[PDB]
Amino acid sequence: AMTYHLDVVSAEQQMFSGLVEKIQVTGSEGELGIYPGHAPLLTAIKPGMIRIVKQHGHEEFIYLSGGILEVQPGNVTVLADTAIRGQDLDEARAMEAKRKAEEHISSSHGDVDYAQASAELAKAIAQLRVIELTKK
Amino acid sequence: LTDPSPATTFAHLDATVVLSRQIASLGIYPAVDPLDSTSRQLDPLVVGQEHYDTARGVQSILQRYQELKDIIAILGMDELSEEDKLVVARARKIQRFLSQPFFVAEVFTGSPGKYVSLKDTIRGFKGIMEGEYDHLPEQAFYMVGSIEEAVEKAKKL
Amino acid sequence: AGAKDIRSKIASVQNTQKITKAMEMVAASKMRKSQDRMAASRPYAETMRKVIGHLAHGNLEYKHPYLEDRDVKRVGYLVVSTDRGLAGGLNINLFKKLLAEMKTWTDKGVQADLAMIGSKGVSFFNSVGGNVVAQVTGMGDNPSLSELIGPVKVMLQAYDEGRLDKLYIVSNKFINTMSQVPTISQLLPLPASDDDDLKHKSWDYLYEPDPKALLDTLLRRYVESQVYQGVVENLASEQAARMVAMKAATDNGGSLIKELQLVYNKARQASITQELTEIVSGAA
Amino acid sequence: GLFGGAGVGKTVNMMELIRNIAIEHSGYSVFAGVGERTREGNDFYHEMTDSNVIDKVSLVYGQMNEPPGNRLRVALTGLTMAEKFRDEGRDVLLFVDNIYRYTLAGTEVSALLGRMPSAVGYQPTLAEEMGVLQERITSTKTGSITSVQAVYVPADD
Amino acid sequence: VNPGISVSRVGGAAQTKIMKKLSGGIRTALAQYRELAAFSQFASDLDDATRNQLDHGQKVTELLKQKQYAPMS
Amino acid sequence: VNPGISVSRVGGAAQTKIMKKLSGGIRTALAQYRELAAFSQFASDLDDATRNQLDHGQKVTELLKQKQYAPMS
Repeated sequence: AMTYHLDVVSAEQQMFSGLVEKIQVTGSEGELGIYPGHAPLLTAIKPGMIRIVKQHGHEEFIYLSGGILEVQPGNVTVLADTAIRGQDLDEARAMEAKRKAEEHISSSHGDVDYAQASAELAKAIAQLRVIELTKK
Repeated sequence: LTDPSPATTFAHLDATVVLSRQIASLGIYPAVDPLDSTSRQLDPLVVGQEHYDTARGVQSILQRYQELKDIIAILGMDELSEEDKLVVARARKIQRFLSQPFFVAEVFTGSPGKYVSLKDTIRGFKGIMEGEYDHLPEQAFYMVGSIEEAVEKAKKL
Repeated sequence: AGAKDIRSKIASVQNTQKITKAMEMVAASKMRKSQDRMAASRPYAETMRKVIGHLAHGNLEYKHPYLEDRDVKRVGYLVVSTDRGLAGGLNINLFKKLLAEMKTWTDKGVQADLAMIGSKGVSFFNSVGGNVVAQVTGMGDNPSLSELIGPVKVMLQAYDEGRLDKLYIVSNKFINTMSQVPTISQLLPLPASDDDDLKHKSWDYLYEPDPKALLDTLLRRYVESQVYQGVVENLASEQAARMVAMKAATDNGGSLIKELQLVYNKARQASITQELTEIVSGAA
Repeated sequence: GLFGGAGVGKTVNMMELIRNIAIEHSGYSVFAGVGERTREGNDFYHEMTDSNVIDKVSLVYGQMNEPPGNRLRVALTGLTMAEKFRDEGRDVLLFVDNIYRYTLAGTEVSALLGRMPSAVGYQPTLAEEMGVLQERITSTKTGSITSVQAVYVPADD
Repeated sequence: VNPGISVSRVGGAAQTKIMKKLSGGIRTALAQYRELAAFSQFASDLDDATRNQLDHGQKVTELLKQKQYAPMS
Repeated sequence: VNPGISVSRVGGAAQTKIMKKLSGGIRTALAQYRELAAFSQFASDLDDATRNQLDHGQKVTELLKQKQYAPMS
């Protein structure tokens, strides 16, 4: 069952898109489904698989992490926190950034090519005394 | 330099001086190989420490700018270590700094010049050592007058 | 000398150039992948402004605790810091303009707090010293919102605290393929986008709870996107900029190589010479 | 002057010249190889049959099987020979072989001469020889002598 | 043997229309495996044309390898 | 003078059980400081273990000093 204008999207990734004329999904606070003709409103929903009838009677249960999905007049769209925001949580991160800031800490890129490159630069420049012989 | 003629030079040499066709080529009017030339008589004890010392220091700088000169030429300056970069400033500045006018010199270049006073120089040693004038103009320093004079330039220039 | 020092130099040059090309090519590939990849940022944010504002027509009238943010006390700025090598002048420009702003703040004399992201500007600031709450580093090619989170939440503790009125956020926008302009950002300001609330929101708006949750929360979420993206622009831009440097740096040396060619020329001349003088000499 | 080389099929260029001389003009010239891999030569003779145009021009060839006195000598020959046709008031141009072969032959002569070679062991007068050579070519009032030459390119020094 | 550094003006005039015929790509491609192989050192994650071509190249070279004191047909 | 620029086959027979004893690190520091040079080029590539070495080598470096004219105790 495809609706008119619908998409499941994050800027990072659009989960689904196009119309879905039926969507079974559990609203955070209440029962949720999709069917045309309801009025525009906004909500968020708890995480879980959302079984939605889509075009040509495609239907699938789509795991939600939960997040705010809403429908404008004539339009349907799905937003969700990729992960529900943790309480406390990033508090621990503030701790780690106060420790880290206070007590030095590092995190490294992985390009072997960068490593090899460094070798190339030291090594390359290395053993260069040649400038003396050079004249100008 | 291998010139055995030049050998008997240094060999028999008593006093001597040297000149840099790069420094010349640098368009520097004075154009002597400073890094090169040396005074057997120079003694620090004779010179006190301040002379020996300071001179030593500049020598160090020269060593350094010579030293990285490669690294730049290779890499350009993009990677310049802060401190190094700073020194380099002091460097072009210091080279640029040595130059001053000469009274009789107005012939070649219409510009005159003047006799110089050692103590004033000694001052230069410090302020430069200080890099005392932080805003000091590089172009100003060349073929220039005293820190007071170069300060007058500095006013305009 | 004797191609010992001459050729020795030469091999130096050859290996040099090889390294150079490898540098250039690989660098390029990375950059291209970066441009291609970075494109995806707009979607949810765009939603957030359109949506957000449309609501704001008469609804924004209700309250603006968030829009108030913090009163003029401390100012602030976002900061990112580099995980990539030899990228280019960059934090020259950035750290530079930053210094300028800091000057204005002292001129303002207004209080302020620093927060950095990454190692390099951590080396600016850290090196530069300053007043910085905290920094976050090493997320590398894969930036992660979750990685962003802890940093972001610590950030929230400000408007939360309402401790510091305005806070900047800096990254160098893309001047596209030719370039990336540097960019610095207002922040702990309001977004102040008046287009989307221009018309009274037509869509029936039913809010089970009060929107304030969406204000603090949603607001946070959306603002985050701008972060992620400008981060990205900084990123692909990084890849390209370094890529460009590769060519030129590479090219320079060849001249020197030609000079050296002259050196083995003067030298070829020379061996020819001492050899010759010695050849007469052996004739004796 | 000639730059080009193996794989150029320069003979293609030459044949072009053949159609070019007759086709362009009555004037007809010949060149001669010296100090050279024979196979090329005979193949070029066959190539003359294929060319079929060989009639207009002909030459003895050195092929480097030979003693120098001959070799170095050869030049004066062609000098006189075309000197028939430019002497004929006809006018023409001939190709020319590896000079370094030629001048170098100069040195081998000079060692032979027992004379002190020029520097880098050239023929102490080798320039003089060049005087002979380059000096030779002229477009007379009544004749024209052009030519092209490929000399052994020595390391591109 | 110097891999293509060595050179012969003569060529394959005497070569068997099969042996003659079939022999080309080794010169050129083999050149490109040495030559091309360069990136690998620094480079990484290359596309497949590189992958297969390169494999055929390197391993092919292995095939080239020949035992001392050994005859051929 | 440079470590290893100058060498003597006679070696440490003259060196005294104390003098002989205590004298080892020179070469490595030599090496080290010398070797230290290697990464100096690649600016800022190294951690504190390195820094402790290198520092120690700067330190030894300093430790070398002599007057233009001095007696030795």
